[PDB]
Formats: sequence, structure tokens, C-alpha cells
Amino acid sequence: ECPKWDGLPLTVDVSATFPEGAAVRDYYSQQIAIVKNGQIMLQPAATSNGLLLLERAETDTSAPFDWHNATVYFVLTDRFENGDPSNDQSYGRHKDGMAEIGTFHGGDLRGLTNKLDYLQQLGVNALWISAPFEQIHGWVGGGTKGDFPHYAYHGYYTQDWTNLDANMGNEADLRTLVDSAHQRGIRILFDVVMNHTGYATLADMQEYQFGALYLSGDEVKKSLGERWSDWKPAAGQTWHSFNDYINFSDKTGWDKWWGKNWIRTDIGDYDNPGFDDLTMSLAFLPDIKTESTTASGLPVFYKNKMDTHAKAIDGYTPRDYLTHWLSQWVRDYGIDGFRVDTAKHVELPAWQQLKTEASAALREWKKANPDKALDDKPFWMTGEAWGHGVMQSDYYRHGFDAMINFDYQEQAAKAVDCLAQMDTTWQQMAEKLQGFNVLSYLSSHDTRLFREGGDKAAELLLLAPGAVQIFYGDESSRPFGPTGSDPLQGTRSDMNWQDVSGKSAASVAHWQKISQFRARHPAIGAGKQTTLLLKQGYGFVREHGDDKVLVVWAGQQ
Ligand SMILES: [Ca+2]
Ligand SMILES: [Ca+2]
Repeated sequence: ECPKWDGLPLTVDVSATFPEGAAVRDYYSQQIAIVKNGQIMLQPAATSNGLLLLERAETDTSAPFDWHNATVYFVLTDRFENGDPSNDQSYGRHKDGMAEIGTFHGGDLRGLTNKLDYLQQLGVNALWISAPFEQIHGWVGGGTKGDFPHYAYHGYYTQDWTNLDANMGNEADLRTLVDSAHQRGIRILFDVVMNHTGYATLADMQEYQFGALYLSGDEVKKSLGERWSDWKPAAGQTWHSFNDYINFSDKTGWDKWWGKNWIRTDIGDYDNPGFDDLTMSLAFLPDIKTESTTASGLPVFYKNKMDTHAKAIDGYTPRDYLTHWLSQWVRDYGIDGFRVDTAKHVELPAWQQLKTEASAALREWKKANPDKALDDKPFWMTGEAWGHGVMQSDYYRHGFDAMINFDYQEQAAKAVDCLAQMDTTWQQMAEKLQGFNVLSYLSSHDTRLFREGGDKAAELLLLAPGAVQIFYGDESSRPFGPTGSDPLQGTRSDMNWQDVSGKSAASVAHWQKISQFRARHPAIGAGKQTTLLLKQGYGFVREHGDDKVLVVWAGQQ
């Protein structure tokens, strides 16, 4: 079934697609062929995996930006590039000195800035960065076995949506990142959370005077230290054992935290979690009362956090606060979009509200900044709803321009040793997505890293219809990292920069060529597909607007 290949030049019927005598470039090898009998004959480049990325040779620059063609690069900032090591251990955070599974390694906004020319060479149109908001300051026990201290190095444990986390940089650093990204054609997505707050941690309890301990008076100082967060497991204990100093029952102490009006939780005297998706608690993270219709005031512990930018606003609910707070980042910096976490676990009119206010914020920034706005496009919003597929679901009606597509990973794993197998999926996706966008990927921070087939991953991904998501280090086969007893941890390992210019430089160049080809033809991500019948191999035509491409794979070997 799967096509085999001579290893010798390759003859193609371009008779339907390209005029006669016209010049056709193979973007990969750069060879230009003139059509003779409705035919061209090209030898694919050695590093090509049998591909010919046939474009009209008149094309000479990247196509205007379209979300339906977008190449989104998703980075965990702390794990990417350390531009500033003076901010690596903010708020008393330490490294663990034992594998660093869950510590802040130090990646920050200035380093990510440094790396923008690299990213545009990779054909990246959108930069999805992990939430830069101020996280919980300390750590919880990591893995099922208390194997390591787990901090908020990934941005999902937000504590104050109005501040930057000091590990990330300051306001000047964010603005420099966003404006350098825009000057290079790269839009900025923030990763965003409204379902939950971060965990309670020893560092935060000590710093903002909330919660409660079993220890009293001098026992606190005798067992915990001057800095409670600095605790280490004793003999036979694990990193979960610090819980046994914390009294999670105590009403008075735990009411001085977020507040009964803000969250549901087993802790203290708070409304307890529910059993449906909206009101349940994931991984014992407290669920925010997004549906509450009653004015809540600030989180109670903000009384003790003098450096917050949050201000009480008459009649606002928790939802109102979150959507105002999120929107200010857009209004002040011109963020282009949000990727929304745990979207199944918050009611849909809350996301719609978030989208309403974020769009007004982006419009308002672009009007204030006509020199910095690349264009007039509205705010964009994508969402992680677990296991969503290629369907225009209810999410589309409530503010989501595109959902993350979980079904592509397995579809691409099937076609590792035969690009041709993607055809079915590629036909359906090209058809279906004439009416809506999705975001597809190979590697995820909460699934696995796609490392089969080496750099074949490139064409498995970048040829997808719809917007695609390069998980950072896909281009360089970034290894799965230390993980301990949390199976997902190794997916968040350091970018392998040494490999980028050494052992993996060929993989990166392969990715570069295929991704530039995509950036150069909106037909790839948005066109309709006709699959060709050829004498040797697999191939297809994509066509959208006035843009046609022909993509041919020779065969195995
Ligand atoms: Ca740093
Ligand atoms: Ca919820």
C-alpha cells in the first residue's frame, strides 16, 4: 500500500495546476523546473524525506498573516532561555539541587526576546507564552511519591493576575518582548487561567499571614525555620510530609486567604467542591466561583499584599475581577490573543465575557498605537477542552475562535513511516475547516513529546490544515526530561540549545524550510485539497484564494 521510491528523479503531472511552460520552484531544494508535457521532473533534496514543495516560482515572500494558516510556537518561558539570572530565585524560591524537576530553572522574558530572530527563521507567526502573572511563591509536594518540590515554574498556579511574576521580568521586559515580536511578524498569545487559583504554600502562608499551623509559638520557629518555605523532608518523609504541619481545618485562619466568596475548597469553612465539571476541583486546586453573581471584594489576603495592582470595584464579582484583570494586559501591551486553560471547567458565558472585554482592550490599544499595530485583526482566543476534536462545538458560539485539537497526535503517530497515511485526515480536515479553525499539535505539556520519526515530525505537522502548534524543542528533538513520580514533568524540560547548532542543526533546517513554505502559502492551512493520482508516490494540491500549492512525497527510501 504505502508507496515505495526509486531514489531517482521524480516525474509529476502538474497539468491541472500549473500553466504550461511556467516556472515551478521546489521550495525545499530551490530547483526551478519549466513545464513541458504537463510534466516536471525533479530530484528531491537529500535531506527532504522525499518531498517536493511545489510553488509558482514567482512567489518571493511570506503571505499576509492569517490565523487559519498560523504557526504557533508554545513556550514554557522558565524552561526556554535565561536572559537575566538576577531574577532566578525570586521571593526566596530555591533550586532543589536534586534534578530540578519542578523548580524554576530561570528562563524569563528577556531571554525569550533574545530568541525572536531564531523563531522567525522558524516561520513562527504566533508566540504562545506561559502565563507571566505572579504565581504562588512557594512549592507543593510533587508526584505521587513526594519525590521533589513542585513550584509554579509553568505559570498555572496564579496568585495575583495584576502583577508580573518577578521570575519573568518587569513591565519594561514584557513591553520589549511584545514590541520586538510584533516588529518581526510574530503575534503574542498569553496562556490564561480562570478555573483555579494556585495551591496554598508555606511561603505564601508566611508572607501574607493566612492559613494556620499545628505548631504554636516557639515550635513554629523550631520546626519550620525563619523561612518556613526552606523546609526539607526528614528521614523517611517525602516532599508531601510538610502538610502534617498545616491545619487545613481551621476556620479563622483560612478565611484570611482568598475568601468564601472567591473559591470552593475542602480547606477551612468554604463551600465545598461539586461533582460536575464546572464546580469540581482539579488536583485539589481551588475552584473559583466564576458563576457567582454577588459582589465579592478583593481576595481577603490581598489586605496583606501591598504590591498588588488590584483595587476593589463596586459590585464586581470574582468573574468580573478576572476579566478586568486579564484585559488590562491587552489594553496596556497589545496582546493579540489568549490560550485558555481548562476551558471545560468554567461556564461558557464567562469565557464569552472574557472575550468581550479582551477584544475591546485590543481595539483600544491599536487605536492608541497606530504605529505598533500590524493590522486591525480582532483579538483571538483558543481553548484547551480536554479531548476536543475536529468539530465546530458550542465553544465557537461563546467567544473561542479555535479549539485545541487532541486527535492529531495519534493520527500523526499512525503515519510515522508513511506520510501518505495522513491523506484521509488531511482530506477531511481540509474540507471541514473551510468553515472554522482549530489548533493541532504533535507534542503537549500534558500529553507527551512526539519524538518518533525524527524530523519527519516537521512535515507531519506543518502540512496540517488549520493552525498548528509547535511545542518548543520539537524542531530540535528536545529530550523528555527528568520526571520523578509525575509522568508529565519530563515534557517540560530545558530547551536543548547546544543541540540546536550541533547534532540537531539539520533537523532545525528541515523544520525551517517546511515551515517557511507554510508561511508562504495560506493554501496549506486554509485551502481545499484535491489528492492527485501519480505514477510514483503520494501527492496533493491545496488551493485557497489565488494561491495554489502542490505537495508530493516520493516514497519509502
Ligand atoms: Ca532569569
Ligand atoms: Ca470550575
